[PDB]
Amino acid sequence: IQRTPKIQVYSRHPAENGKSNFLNCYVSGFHPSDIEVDLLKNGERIEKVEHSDLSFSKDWSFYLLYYTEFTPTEKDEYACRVNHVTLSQPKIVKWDRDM
Amino acid sequence: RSHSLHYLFMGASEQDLGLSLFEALGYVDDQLFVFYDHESRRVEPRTPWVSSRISSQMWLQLSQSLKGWDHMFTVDFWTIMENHNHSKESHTLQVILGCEMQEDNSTEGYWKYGYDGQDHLEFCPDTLDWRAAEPRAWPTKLEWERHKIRARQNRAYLERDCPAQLQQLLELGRGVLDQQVPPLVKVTHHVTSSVTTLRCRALNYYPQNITMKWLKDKQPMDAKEFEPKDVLPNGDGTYQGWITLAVPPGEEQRYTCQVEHPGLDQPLIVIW
Repeated sequence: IQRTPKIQVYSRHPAENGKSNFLNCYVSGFHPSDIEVDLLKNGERIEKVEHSDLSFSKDWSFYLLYYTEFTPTEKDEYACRVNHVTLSQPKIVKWDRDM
Repeated sequence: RSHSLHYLFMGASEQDLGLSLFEALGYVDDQLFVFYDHESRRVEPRTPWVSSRISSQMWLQLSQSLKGWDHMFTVDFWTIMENHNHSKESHTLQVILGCEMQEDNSTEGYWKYGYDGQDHLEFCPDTLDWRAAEPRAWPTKLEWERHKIRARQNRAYLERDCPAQLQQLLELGRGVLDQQVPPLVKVTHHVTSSVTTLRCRALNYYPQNITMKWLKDKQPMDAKEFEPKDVLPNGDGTYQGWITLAVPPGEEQRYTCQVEHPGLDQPLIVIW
């Protein structure tokens, strides 16, 4: 069976403008494992992004974590862009500053 | 309080393209300590206490143990694939194996095979055989069952070799593995004319198991009043969690967040 990824974007600590933080994008519950994840800064794919090791849960679904060090501002917008075989076009989830 | 050690294997076949993919991981008490690639074929460490050079006595057999499993996994992958009459197709095979030691040293082991993301074969040590989770797994089950020696060796690994490796790991692990760091608890909010959304976050904590709940007037709220917590990882080996509560503006003060974690001496209660 194929499973579409669940996407969650959040910060390491509650966002405080000018204060260093981490933007995380956790993809999980998907199958097969071939997945491509991008962190976006105002539409611009961010480079120098880290990721945990591909792993999977009891139900055999896979989960991967993507994260980058970063300092937010008021003009800055962040999101996570995910594409998987179960998805027609890339899906984009915006980073809600409250998360 | 019991302890665990389990390995995770994953790999994929290629559409008529020979060879496959592969990668293994080792966890002790749900803490990832070892990574293994096939592309690089190198055994990397994932924690400070279990390093390549740092106490490299174990890193030797552990690096052997995985290369061995790699071969076995490959053989198994081919066996399972060929027993489905699968070739020009692309498939995946995942394995999970490990042991669970109790406070009393009594061990419980397991070995499970997942094919194309679904349960397929599961080792049943007690009966020295395998459970086929679906019809198409029986041919393989029958193959592995032709000579009990395979089951015997397999069980021997799960009941002897594995626990011994767990003990040895729990050794160079003391001080870091059992180390628990409590969460920083913060209650943020998002206010609007119609409703205020309270958010309670538990940050940079470990181990992952935690307890978070809302209190109305210093008293517990029926669990069915707020979705259960959400637990997420940070890349650094710590975790965070959060719960949400929608309340009428003004009433914020009547709600407090209560968080419990072994790292905390007693339940921690935070105001909005």
